[PDB]
Amino acid sequence: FWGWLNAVFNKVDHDRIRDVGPDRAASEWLLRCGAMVRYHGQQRWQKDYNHLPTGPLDKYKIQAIDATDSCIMSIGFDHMEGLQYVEKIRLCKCHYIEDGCLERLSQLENLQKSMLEMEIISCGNVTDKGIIALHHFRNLKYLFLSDLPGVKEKEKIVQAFKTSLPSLELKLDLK
Ligand SMILES: [Mg+2]
Repeated sequence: FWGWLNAVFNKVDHDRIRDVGPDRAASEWLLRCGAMVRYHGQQRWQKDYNHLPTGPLDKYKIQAIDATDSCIMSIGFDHMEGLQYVEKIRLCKCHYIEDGCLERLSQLENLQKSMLEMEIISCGNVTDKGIIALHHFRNLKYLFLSDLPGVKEKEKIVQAFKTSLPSLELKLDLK
């Protein structure tokens, strides 16, 4: 219904993966959902889906992800599985991101190593539960929560992190 496309765009094309390998596949899913990515090695952000590197075989790993105004959703997070090197993620004004998404991510082993830096800005459906789940990123050096109206017991988050990730810089920007 006037938006089935969301399912089409979030579909996971395991064939494509196995062909051109996870990072490439995940860059197509992302940019086609109005996200951007940045490969280890470059300063340029990939932002135009049609300009994606389609030659230099299998050298581009994904390192930072910017979902602003994006239409990604958890039925598609299988794209995030075989990603070895992701260090940054920014989620901002993404309507369909919420607690379930944050769980799924925070349970991706490959990401639990690689992640250093996360920001959740202005995503209305996320909550305290979703946030706390983020402790499983054992290497997370910094995490910015801003404009998250679904988050209530802030202070209690600050504690959980204080204990389970003692040296995480934890910028807050909450009501
Ligand atoms: Mg966008």
